Amino acid sequence: SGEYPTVNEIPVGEVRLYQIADGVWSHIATQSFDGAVYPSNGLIVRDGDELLLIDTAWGAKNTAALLAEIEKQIGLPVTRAVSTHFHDDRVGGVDVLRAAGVATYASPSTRRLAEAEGNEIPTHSLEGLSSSGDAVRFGPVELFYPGAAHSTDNLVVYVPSANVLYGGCAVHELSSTSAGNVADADLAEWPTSVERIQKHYPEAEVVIPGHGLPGGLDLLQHTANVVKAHKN
Ligand SMILES: C[C@H](OCc1ccc(CN)cc1)c1cccc2c(-c3ccc(CS(C)(=O)=O)c(Cl)c3)c(C(=O)O)[nH]c12
Ligand SMILES: [Zn+2]
Ligand SMILES: [Zn+2]
Repeated sequence: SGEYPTVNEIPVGEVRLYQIADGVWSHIATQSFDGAVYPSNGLIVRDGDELLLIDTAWGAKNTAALLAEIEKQIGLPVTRAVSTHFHDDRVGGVDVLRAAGVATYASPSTRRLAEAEGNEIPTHSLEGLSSSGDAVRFGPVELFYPGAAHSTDNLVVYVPSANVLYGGCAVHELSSTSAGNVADADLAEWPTSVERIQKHYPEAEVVIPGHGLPGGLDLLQHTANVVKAHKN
C-alpha cells in the first residue's frame, strides 16, 4: 500500500514494482537460497516508448512474473536488459528474457564469470568498462565500473534525468549489520570502490541497494562502514 515492500511481504514467485522517480521503478522479488529467503532489487528505466531493465528478478519463474508485472503496471515493452554482476540474483532469468525478445547485456568480465560458474549468460558484451572509474552510456542510464567490491565485476547504474544511483550489490541498505554474501568479494578494495562512487555521483538523490530499502547518499558511507567492520 505504498511502502517499500520487504522480504516477508513478497511470496517467492511474486514480483512488485515501486516507483522511484518519473520513468524509474525498482523491482522487488524474493528467492530461497541455501535454506533462507532473501529479497532482491532491480531497476526499470523508461527509454522513450520502450523499457530498459537492470538485473533479473533472481530466477526463471520470478523473471517471468517480472515481465507480467511490467505489462500490468507499465505496459511498455522491455527491449534490453543489463546484468550488473554474475550472481543468480542478477543473471538468473536471462534465458527467460532472451526468449521474450529482450536483448541481454553484461560486461565481458561478468559473462566470463557467469560461464565459469554455470550461471545464465547474457548475450552481448559491454566494452569500455574494464578499468575502475570507467563509464559508458546505455540508453537513459550511465553504467559505471567502480572497481572490485561485492564482486570483481560489479557495475553501478546512474539515471541522470532523476539523479537515481542504483548501486546493486556493492551497496547495502542502512539496516544492514553485515556485508551480505562476501564469497566473491574484495573486502580490502570495497571501501576504495565505494569512495569512487561517492566522488563520481555527488548529486545522487536516491540510492538503491542490491537487497533492501532505498535511501539517500548515506547508504554509501554505511556500506563502507559495514564492510570495514566485517573485515575487522
Ligand atoms: C545469489 C547470491 O549468490 C551469491 C553466491 C556466491 C558464491 C556462491 C558459491 N559459488 C554461491 C552464491 C546470493 C545468495 C544468497 C544471499 C545473498 C546475499 C545477501 C544479501 C543481503 C544479506 C543481508 S546483510 C544484513 O548481510 O547485508 C545477506 Cl545475509 C545475504 C547477496 C548479496 O550480498 O548481494 N547475494 C546473495
Ligand atoms: Zn552478488
Ligand atoms: Zn546480491
